Amino acid sequence: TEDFIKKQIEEFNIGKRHLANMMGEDPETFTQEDIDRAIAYLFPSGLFEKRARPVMKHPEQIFPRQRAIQWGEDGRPFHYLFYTGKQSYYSLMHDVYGMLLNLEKHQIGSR
Amino acid sequence: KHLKFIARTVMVQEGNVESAYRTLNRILTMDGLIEDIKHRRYYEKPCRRRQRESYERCRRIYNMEMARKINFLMRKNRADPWQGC
Repeated sequence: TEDFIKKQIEEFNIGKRHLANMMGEDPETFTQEDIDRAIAYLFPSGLFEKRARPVMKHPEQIFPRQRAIQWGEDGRPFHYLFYTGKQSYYSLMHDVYGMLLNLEKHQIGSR
Repeated sequence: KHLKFIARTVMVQEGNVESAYRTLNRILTMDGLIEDIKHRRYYEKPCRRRQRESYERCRRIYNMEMARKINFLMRKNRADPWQGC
């Protein structure tokens, strides 16, 4: 939710400034690499699985992309393909099919 | 009591006895003589013969109808026209 994520982001900024101060570095130029190095030094963890070790990443990275609400206060969904249950995928397929239709009407190192 | 060398007689063309024998076997199979001999080797009791004939007729009906359906739907084997939908 927006309130939770905003609180997490502000807390992360404040903690970033505290970490810069603790390591005696400029709060403004302190980067994600500096944060990671400082956290690694302060909390040494030999656990092989890197995901298990201490981490102070941005809340955007830490938390998953929890999807927003799809219908407003009136209960009316926003995407006309909402009831398909896969609105994003089916809208993408619809766009691709429309592009193919337009092409038909008018007429290497990448995986 | 019939004239010989007229019934079930095939003239081999240019010495291809393989082809001549295959054609003769096809003729006998179409006329059903091979199946007749194979069944007549041992007596087929009338009840068993009736059951086999009924089973063969049902199998023929089902297979002919299935072939009709397959041929009728063959045209629909074409590539999907509405790909993407």
